[PDB]
Amino acid sequence: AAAAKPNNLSLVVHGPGDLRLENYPIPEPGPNEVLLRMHSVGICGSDVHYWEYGRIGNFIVKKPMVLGHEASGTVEKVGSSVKHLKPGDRVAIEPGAPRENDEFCKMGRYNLSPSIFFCATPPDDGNLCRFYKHNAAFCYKLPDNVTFEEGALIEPLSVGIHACRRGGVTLGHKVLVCGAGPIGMVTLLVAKAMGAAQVVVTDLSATRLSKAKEIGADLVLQISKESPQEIARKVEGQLGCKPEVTIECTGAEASIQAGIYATRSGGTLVLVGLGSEMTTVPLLHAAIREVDIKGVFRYCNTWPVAISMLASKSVNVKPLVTHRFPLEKALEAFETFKKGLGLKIMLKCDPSDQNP
Amino acid sequence: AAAAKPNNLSLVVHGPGDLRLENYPIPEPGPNEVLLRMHSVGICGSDVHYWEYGRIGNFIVKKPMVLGHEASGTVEKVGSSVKHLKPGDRVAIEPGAPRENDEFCKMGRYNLSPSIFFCATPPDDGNLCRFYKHNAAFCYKLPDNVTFEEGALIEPLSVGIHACRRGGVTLGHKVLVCGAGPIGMVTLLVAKAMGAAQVVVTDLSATRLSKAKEIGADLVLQISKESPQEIARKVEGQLGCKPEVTIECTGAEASIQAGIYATRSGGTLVLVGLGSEMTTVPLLHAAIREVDIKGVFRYCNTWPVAISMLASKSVNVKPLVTHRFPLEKALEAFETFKKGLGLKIMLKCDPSDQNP
Amino acid sequence: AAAAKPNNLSLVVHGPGDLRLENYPIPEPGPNEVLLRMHSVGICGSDVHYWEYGRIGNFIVKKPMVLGHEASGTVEKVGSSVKHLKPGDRVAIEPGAPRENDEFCKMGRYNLSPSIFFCATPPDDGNLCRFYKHNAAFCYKLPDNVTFEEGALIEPLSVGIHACRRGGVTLGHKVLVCGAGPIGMVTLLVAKAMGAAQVVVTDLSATRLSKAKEIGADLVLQISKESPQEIARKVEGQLGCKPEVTIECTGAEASIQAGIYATRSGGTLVLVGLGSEMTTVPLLHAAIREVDIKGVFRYCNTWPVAISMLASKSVNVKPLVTHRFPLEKALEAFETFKKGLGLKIMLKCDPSDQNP
Amino acid sequence: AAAAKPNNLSLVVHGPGDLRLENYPIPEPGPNEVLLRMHSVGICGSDVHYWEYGRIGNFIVKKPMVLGHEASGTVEKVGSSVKHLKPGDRVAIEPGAPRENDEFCKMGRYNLSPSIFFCATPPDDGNLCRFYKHNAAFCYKLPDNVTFEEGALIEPLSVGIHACRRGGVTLGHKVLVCGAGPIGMVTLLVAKAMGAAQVVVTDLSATRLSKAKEIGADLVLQISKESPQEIARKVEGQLGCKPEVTIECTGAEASIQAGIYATRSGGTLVLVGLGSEMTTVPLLHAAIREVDIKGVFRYCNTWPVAISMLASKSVNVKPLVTHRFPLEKALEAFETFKKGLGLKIMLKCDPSDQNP
Ligand SMILES: [Zn+2]
Ligand SMILES: [Zn+2]
Ligand SMILES: [Zn+2]
Ligand SMILES: [Zn+2]
Repeated sequence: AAAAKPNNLSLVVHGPGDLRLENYPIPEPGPNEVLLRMHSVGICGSDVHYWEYGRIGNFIVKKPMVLGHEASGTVEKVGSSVKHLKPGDRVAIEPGAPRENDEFCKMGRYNLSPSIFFCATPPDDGNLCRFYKHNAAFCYKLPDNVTFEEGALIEPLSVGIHACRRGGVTLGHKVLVCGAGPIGMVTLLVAKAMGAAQVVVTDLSATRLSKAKEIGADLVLQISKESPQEIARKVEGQLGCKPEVTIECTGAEASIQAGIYATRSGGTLVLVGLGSEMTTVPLLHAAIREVDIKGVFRYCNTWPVAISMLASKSVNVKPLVTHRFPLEKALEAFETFKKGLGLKIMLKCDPSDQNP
Repeated sequence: AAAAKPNNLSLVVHGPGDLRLENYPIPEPGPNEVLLRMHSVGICGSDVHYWEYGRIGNFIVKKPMVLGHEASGTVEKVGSSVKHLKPGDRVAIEPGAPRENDEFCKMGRYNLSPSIFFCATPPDDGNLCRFYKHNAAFCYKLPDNVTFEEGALIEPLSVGIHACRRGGVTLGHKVLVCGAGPIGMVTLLVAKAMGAAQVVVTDLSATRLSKAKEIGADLVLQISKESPQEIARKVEGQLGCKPEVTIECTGAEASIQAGIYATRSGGTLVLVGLGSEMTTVPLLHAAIREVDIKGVFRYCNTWPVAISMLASKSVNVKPLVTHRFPLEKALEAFETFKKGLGLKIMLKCDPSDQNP
Repeated sequence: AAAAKPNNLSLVVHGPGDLRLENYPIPEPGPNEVLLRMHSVGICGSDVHYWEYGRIGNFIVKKPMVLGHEASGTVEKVGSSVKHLKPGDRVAIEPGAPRENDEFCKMGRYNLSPSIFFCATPPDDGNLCRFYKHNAAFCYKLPDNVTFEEGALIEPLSVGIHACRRGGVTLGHKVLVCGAGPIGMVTLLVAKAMGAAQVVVTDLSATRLSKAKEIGADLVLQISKESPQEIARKVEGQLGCKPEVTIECTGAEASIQAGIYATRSGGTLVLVGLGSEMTTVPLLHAAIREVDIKGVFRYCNTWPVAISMLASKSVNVKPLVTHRFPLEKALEAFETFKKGLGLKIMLKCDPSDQNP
Repeated sequence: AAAAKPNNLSLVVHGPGDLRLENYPIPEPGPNEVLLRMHSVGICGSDVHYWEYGRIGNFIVKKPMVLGHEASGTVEKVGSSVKHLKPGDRVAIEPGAPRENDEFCKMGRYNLSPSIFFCATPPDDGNLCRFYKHNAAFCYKLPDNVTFEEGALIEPLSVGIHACRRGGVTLGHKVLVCGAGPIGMVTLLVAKAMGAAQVVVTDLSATRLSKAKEIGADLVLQISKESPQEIARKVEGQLGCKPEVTIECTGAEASIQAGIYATRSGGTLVLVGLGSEMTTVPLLHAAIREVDIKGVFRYCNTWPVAISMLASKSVNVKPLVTHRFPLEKALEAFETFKKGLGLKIMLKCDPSDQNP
């Protein structure tokens, strides 16, 4: 008989609480695509949320969907039109690839393209599996001194890069980060790398703040039941001034309100967290002091920069990885994520190499 | 006996509903100030509001305050250090003058300076009187082909200039302006002067919209009881697309919500109207499509630009003046403003010249 | 016998002074391309230059090349993947279409993409012919109230739009335009549309300046043998101040030098003309007054905006068309261009419709 | 007899090669000025050049001028209107203080103000003396953990901050710095602090490059007689790509040419060095790839940011000081500067404290 064919075991969400490991066909790359032997894939709240509620806002799972969107792997095969990538190349994968060159792509903000393909956001299948095909322009070669897990960490790191950019974070800035979860952490890492003089991070958990301290947070503030004004007051009390930029990573109404009150006049409040459809905020306060309120939707043009920072050892994201499981233990990985302990959980999809 | 001294009759608000015409001492200009013989002064909701409620937000009249802040006049005397102005110069007066060169002034956003002096905003006396002294750097010479009233209109025009600038209005844009009151009208004139392809104005009053058409509105939409989503749909229906910029001039929650829904992704929603301390809005919607929410606080660096536009006949604000009264008929002018009929009302403070 | 097949008569440059009208095969559109029945094509110095010297700098004609790059036409057929365009649509054609989604395209500056395809720039064939295929994303639908010739004029107009953008031209600006040739003219049109208060245009020809006056130039200055300093002096003498932006459209060294001397501190000097490989300029002068020197290479993201301006009658480019010949009289059209009289010469490729 | 009066020994340049130490009257601070007891003052090519040639470009010493402009000191007395400073405050002095609030100051670019006062640039006296008065808004309080010498180093550091800002240096960038002199070194430190992934420094001296390595240069390239094109090739060869930003610090024509050839398309070439009045450069090359050429004139809005960076230990400029002499040994200090050996030389003006 013929030799055994390769498999494409995949982690699939069928509905709320219905997670399964099942085999999928092996993708065939189009002329401008590459087939990747998946290596490392980190998971975040969006994967867990789809698993728990089968949806996130209007993005709802209407049919079985493969999870995973923060990954790296090895090029297995390339399409006829691919020139910059060859079999064997280690690459980082940017999950958002435009389907059409609309005005948003031409102006340089492809992340806003309405018909964009995005891994693990229904109805687009993610990459928590063995073999995955992706647009070649959105697969970036990893330098030899950058690990697969670092390559996978580029996705969450890019959320922080995009956020700091939109906020205008720069040399000597005093930056406030609301939330010490993984989003706030990468945001902290980026702010410092961009030259922020002081970064103050707030959170409900003293443990998370302790970890924030470990990776660079200049100041931490544990929040309990203080009002938004009191929070802003305490923040300013610690800095000796008002932060020029605030990056809200919790999505909670009270925190958003605190950011408006805390941010220096002419500064920027970036909203990265996702909360309710409606939020009650002191717009009048913001307008009078020209505190801009800018939202963030994923990212654009961050991979090459993230790779340069990692290759030059300008940032250290490794401490963010707290657990790693082989793809086959995906369910245990998700149950672990739910326990709220840790920061970034990594899934190892390549049986031939389970290392970082 | 000696010759009669000049007088300095002033319109003063002593408290809610307490408006009086009384004589004030004649100001003496310091080294970097000039004394102006007031000529034309337009009034707006702010003056009228301080009269009715004795306050606007946290800005409250604690002692009698002279009203007026949109003016022009003639230089009567100059301080020992003034060199760009001499007696007889016709000038436009920018009401906001910084008291100290703090970081806001140095960075170029002096309007945000915390200790800024501003005419007719408690506790700073306005210029609805005969003689007024002001910082010479904030008094701009008017070209011969620009009238005193045009000079006075620079103040309200600058609100529109600052708003369109913050919104990023530029060549070819489709702009939505919520509110056809005087603020919306100047915003309309400025947007067109900046190259906007089409400006659509909304309002509750059919009469105000008709006037909007008269000065350049490409499209108008009268609003009754439609929902924010409906408003957004109607606007897009008329433009054939979503406007890149929305300038909200009413301050109403419903209108602000319509702006978020209507604005094109990656676009900007400018908040010029002043409403409630709190506003319930769909921030999530705005964040997902990166629709920025920028507030505005008066203006900075608009006088020279305004003068060049008027001097070159690039914009015409004359149609905005619907009534003019001599200073002595100030009460009648304020009663007229309440009638809600009309656009801009001008007060003439110089008895020797009541002309435009 | 079968019915007669359509022809694809094309204007081809074989070498210096070797211009021919010959039949080409009829292009077949790929999945993301459209086939256009060419209608109107304007010609400029680059077409004439390739004809005269068979090259422009390093861009050299190594094999017969079809000329033409400023055009519009009617969609004849669409590729399998085209959704936004159907047979019969009248469209404007943007000649520069990227071959790969490199970092320049992702950042929003696709014009800088190294491997970009560009009509009539060797070795890419242009569109002065009957049928031409082009990337569908770069073919824009023309509104009914916009003529084919206006659609073709979008290309040269876009040179002006891009130039004013890079220069930062905005409301109330005083702008200097060196050169009253067709480039300077569209630049003049754009500057005014963006809100420039005064535009001063210089040139060696009094006739060209007279035409500039006809289309909006606020001030004109005929240049003879004056030195760069004297030019700057005269320019400032006319404006009463220094222009915040200078757009050099001749490429001549002396003019570039005058622009540096004339431009206001902190302003911008945009280089649109093409001269020698080397230029001697007073960089020290520019640096001390922070006068930025920015080059321009064609354009990016201008078509939709140009179309909006034309459809709303915000700009009038029609006066630029001074002559029109059918494709078959292409040689006469080129000999006419060489006579230096006129501004824009239009070629009509569709025998069924030779109107504007 | 009465008590001995304090002295105000000053280092004065009377003409080419004529340097003297002589006593000056003690300044009396005006209402918005402060009198400083000078502590640390670093010197640079400008002071040394005024000494050797009695001029720099059009800036010429027409009467004896006190040298020095990179300093810090202690507040000895404050004007009747000063409120943010009191006797005893340790402060950093920003040498450039505007004499009038013109359009340049209002727009936020006060360094361009035509009538600005600037220490040690004829005809304005510098601060290499015992007592010096300055505008209070331009004297910044130093935190306790920042030394006087660090305060004095803010001046040269700000040249680098302004240069990197104008160049747009940001996260992940590959930056080329031409020249390893003190300007190139601070530029290097700032570029890294701003998040540049790799900074490559070029220079004629192998010794200066070794020092560059010591403070953070990722790569160094010694230049001998290669051509500009060759230099550009070598730089790219080492980076593996073209740098997005080039900061030219020598002022040499050949070097400026290399910068144009080396800089990535759409990138920026910042000219910090001062060379000849005229420079022959390949503008065409720069325009075709939209490589912007921006000059710089000192700085604006950098002191507060510099202080925050030093106070947070985000940058370390201490390694720049290679020698320190008391004011009285100024001649020896200037002779040492000519030796070309060393980086930054500090003069100690306060006899009661000669420490860093
Ligand atoms: Zn994620
Ligand atoms: Zn008003
Ligand atoms: Zn052309
Ligand atoms: Zn210096």
